[PDB]
Amino acid sequence: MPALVIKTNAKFTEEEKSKATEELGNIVSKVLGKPISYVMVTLEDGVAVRFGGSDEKAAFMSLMSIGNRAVNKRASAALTKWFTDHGFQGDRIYIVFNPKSAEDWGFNGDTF
Amino acid sequence: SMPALVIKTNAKFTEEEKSKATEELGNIVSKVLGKPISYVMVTLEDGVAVRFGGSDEKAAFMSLMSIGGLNRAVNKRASAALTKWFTDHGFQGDRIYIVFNPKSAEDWGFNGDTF
Amino acid sequence: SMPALVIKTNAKFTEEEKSKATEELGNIVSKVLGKPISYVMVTLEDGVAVRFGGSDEKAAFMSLMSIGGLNRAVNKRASAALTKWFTDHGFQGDRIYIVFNPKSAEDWGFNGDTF
Repeated sequence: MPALVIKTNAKFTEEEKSKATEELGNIVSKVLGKPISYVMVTLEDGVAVRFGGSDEKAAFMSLMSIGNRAVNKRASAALTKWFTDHGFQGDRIYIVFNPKSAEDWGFNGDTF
Repeated sequence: SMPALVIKTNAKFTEEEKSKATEELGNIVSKVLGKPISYVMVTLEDGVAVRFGGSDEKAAFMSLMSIGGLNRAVNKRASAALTKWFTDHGFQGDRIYIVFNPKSAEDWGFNGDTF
Repeated sequence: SMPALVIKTNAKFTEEEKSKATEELGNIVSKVLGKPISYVMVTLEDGVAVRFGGSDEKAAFMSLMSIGGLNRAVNKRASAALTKWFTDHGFQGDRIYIVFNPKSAEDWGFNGDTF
């Protein structure tokens, strides 16, 4: 099951945040080959961000999935496109990939 | 060697409710991990936009980091005890997400020094 | 080789204090890590419920991610330099908790591409 954690200094409305987690979650499902059921998306807006010395609009992202280099390039491009289509500049978008193991994952009070 | 629990959720808590939660969740981590009750760092972020399984219904994402001390047996006990806290406080156990991140001694800092 | 610093704290900052803080803390990361400020990313979330050592007194949790470039030798200088900022800005040094998490080149993304 993949997880996407997003921090940004942009301010979103509740409607914008709800739509965003839906669209970004659907992007993760398509690129990663998992059903939408397994996708967890977290969005924290209005956090103080400084990237390259500037506090201009920016976004930081971490993607955790239970089990590569090929997919990460594809994931990087698809997630960035959403932000560039919503007022962001592609050089202010930052993604970190952290794949994890089954025993290090919990759900419904049990591991895998 | 103090473990850390980082919690993000879309539920809305009052200030008193957040205060009780960090104490209770922290005490749970300490008991299961065999660490003293005090020696535990807990972070709780409420009111964050969360979507799990397509739904933005009440959900919680958690990361538990400990320098070692996270084998498969302990993780199952911690997952169960933490989930019990959430199911006892209005959550559904299938909306609770836990990640375990074992780490190294040189990769952990406290009081300006690593271990 | 861009570094990333993620900060959670229960202290309350004005917008100006947060703005000064991301600049000062970022410059520290650039200094300790030997990288230019152009490649440095800093995120600061204040007013999060934090309990460290049983107390909800002012405390801070930090994660520092760098593509390699993190031996224990740097980790101690980074831990000390980062802690000094907090002890100089109203925090107690034994309430400051830092995680170092080096990641691999294939595990890092920017501008739609990995390294």
